[PDB]
Amino acid sequence: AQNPNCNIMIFHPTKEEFNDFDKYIAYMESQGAHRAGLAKIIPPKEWKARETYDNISEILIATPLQQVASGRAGVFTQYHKKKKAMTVGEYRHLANSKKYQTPPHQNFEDLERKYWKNRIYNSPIYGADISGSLFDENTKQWNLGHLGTIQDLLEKECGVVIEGVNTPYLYFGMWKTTFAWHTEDMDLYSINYLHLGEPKTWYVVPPEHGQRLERLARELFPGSSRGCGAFLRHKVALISPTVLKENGIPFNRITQEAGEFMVTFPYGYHAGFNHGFNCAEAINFATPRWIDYGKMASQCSCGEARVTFSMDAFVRILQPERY
Amino acid sequence: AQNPNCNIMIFHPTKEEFNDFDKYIAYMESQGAHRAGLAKIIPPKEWKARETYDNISEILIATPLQQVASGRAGVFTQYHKKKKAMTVGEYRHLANSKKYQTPPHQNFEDLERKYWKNRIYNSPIYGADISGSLFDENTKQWNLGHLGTIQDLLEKECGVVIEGVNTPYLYFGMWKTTFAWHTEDMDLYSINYLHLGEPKTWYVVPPEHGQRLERLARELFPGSSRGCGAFLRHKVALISPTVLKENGIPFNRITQEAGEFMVTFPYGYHAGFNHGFNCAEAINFATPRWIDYGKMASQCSCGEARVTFSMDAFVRILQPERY
Ligand SMILES: Cc1ccccc1S(N)(=O)=O
Ligand SMILES: Cc1ccccc1S(N)(=O)=O
Ligand SMILES: Cc1ccccc1S(N)(=O)=O
Ligand SMILES: Cc1ccccc1S(N)(=O)=O
Ligand SMILES: Cc1ccccc1S(N)(=O)=O
Ligand SMILES: Cc1ccccc1S(N)(=O)=O
Ligand SMILES: O=C(O)CNC(=O)C(=O)O
Ligand SMILES: O=C(O)CNC(=O)C(=O)O
Ligand code: NI
Ligand code: NI
Ligand SMILES: [Zn+2]
Ligand SMILES: [Zn+2]
Repeated sequence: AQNPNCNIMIFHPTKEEFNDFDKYIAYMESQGAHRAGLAKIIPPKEWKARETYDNISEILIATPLQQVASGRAGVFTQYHKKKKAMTVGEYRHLANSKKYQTPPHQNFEDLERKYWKNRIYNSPIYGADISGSLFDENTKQWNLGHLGTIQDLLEKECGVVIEGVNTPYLYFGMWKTTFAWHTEDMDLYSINYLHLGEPKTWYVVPPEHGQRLERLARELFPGSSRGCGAFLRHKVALISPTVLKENGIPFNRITQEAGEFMVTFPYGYHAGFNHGFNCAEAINFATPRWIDYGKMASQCSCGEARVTFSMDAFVRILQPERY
Repeated sequence: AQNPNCNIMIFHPTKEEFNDFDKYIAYMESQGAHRAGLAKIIPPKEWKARETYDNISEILIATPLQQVASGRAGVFTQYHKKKKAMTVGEYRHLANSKKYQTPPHQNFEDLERKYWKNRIYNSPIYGADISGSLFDENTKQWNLGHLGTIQDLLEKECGVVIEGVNTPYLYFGMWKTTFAWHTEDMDLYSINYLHLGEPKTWYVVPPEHGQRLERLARELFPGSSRGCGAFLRHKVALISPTVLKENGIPFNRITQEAGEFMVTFPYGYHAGFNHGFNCAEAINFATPRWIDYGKMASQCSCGEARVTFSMDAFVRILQPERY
């Protein structure tokens, strides 16, 4: 079996290899990439997402989210307090202000130490889940707004036609902005391109060990666990790498820089944080191997987790009992 | 000037001409097609939207709308009463039931007579505005889910990058289901493909005469007009061809059949009805010529008209005062 220790793999496709998205995902999996839950793809040097990022300041963040923490430094939840609308230009200025800017630090490791030591004592503002794309329409390869849809994948694999659409989201981040431990809706894949700015650090649990993280989460967030059988779907819980090591949870970490893609694989739990002002674009996608994971995916039914309209059809066809 | 009487033109592109969407729209306008407000495009015989429509019965209509009329036979409003969810298979069966099925009739003209005589005395159920597509992903030409986005058009023309996305909608219709007099959001173009089933009859006012229809509508719906300076944006008002002729409003009519595209042009008011069970797919799009119309488009501010999240950026950039 390939990649038995479930390490995060890094790929450097040639421009020829970069012409067929589906084929390259399948290639990565033939090398065992999916066992980690996360892979990095560095695009060929000839490729570009767009010409420049010079005219993006007028994009609106209609509902910036202030991420307020509760708990202890290595085990906490965050809730999202809605703030008034601001443009990306205004958001960038805020990110770079004395109150919110990245502190002096020696390297990625020093910054990681500072994040887990001090995250809970601040409430950074995140521009998340903004429907849109920054890929040039003329960018024909790995354009996250031009991928085959999950609805068409399900139709190709299972022969059923369903309603729903599948479009990218933009994420504007600043120092300490955080994504909580989660898998994707319906345990789909995701792909994430860091367009511009400071890095994003990722933590990931191998899909074959996801239930170990779930069991620890139930122990560490007992009230939340009693409230919902799938509360990690709420996307509010954080657990530090030190606490993961203390509890024997297998995981890996890697830092994504501007110009790089990350792919998360079905049922690969991930979490992380931004180093400073940045902009990422992400979308869910599927492959034939996803179907079995979609059939088995946990669901939140307590009402907290937001459901997209497109998720309805997934549950209806793949999980009719639970529907 | 081409097409000075503002007639609806019908186009028969060759398979070679069908390879460049933007170029063919520009060609149609060079022949004066836009002056009518509406054009028909019959695709080349070699083209197909998808292989078959055999497996569409499991699509869900989450919120079927019962279209209840008030007023007189030739001048009425309709409101949409929400019904419980049903599949397309269930909807088709309902459409074909004795209560809702198309009556015996001699031709399109006889059916049109019956529609305007009797529409208000029934309340047909419409499956409208369902996000999704029935184009095969392998259909590369005139695939309504693969068009250049309006956001990218605005960026190409004006140099500003904005948030927002632009995806198709499905419409499942039955006898007497009705679309009220309207122009598109931000006076955009629309394109509509009739995938399957019975015809759709369209009425259209030339864009250069749109204000004539507005003035008549203010006279015929006086309470609505007092409530909102752009109440046709509510998409609830119907006026018959007989009443249009009585009031000297220039208009044309045409019937769309399965396998045919219709394009509506900026500020071309249109209305119409379905002949029996059918399924259409539609999406808005833009061209360089649209920008001037978008800048001038009326807006509903009374709160009735539904606004998509994507419309925000259009108003913000093209109409900053009104924003
Ligand atoms: C093969 C190689 C080489 C250097 C770094 C990483 C890899 S990989 N693709 O992560 O196994
Ligand atoms: C950028 C480029 C250039 C030439 C051939 C192929 C590509 S790519 N990497 O497949 O988009
Ligand atoms: C113990 C250790 C050390 C470094 C990285 C990851 C681990 S573990 N085994 O995944 O908890
Ligand atoms: C030229 C032609 C011919 C027959 C019917 C319609 C037309 S058109 N394209 O509507 O002018
Ligand atoms: C269907 C077809 C076939 C051959 C060439 C071009 C086409 S089309 N009409 O441009 O999709
Ligand atoms: C009078 C008439 C007759 C047939 C179609 C259209 C009209 S008109 N002139 O558009 O109101
Ligand atoms: O970038 C973020 O803030 C979170 N992204 C993801 O969880 C993802 O791409 O799957
Ligand atoms: O088909 C309908 O019910 C209404 N369609 C439109 O108004 C359109 O395509 O612009
Ligand atoms: Ni994710
Ligand atoms: Ni319309
Ligand atoms: Zn829940
Ligand atoms: Zn209004």
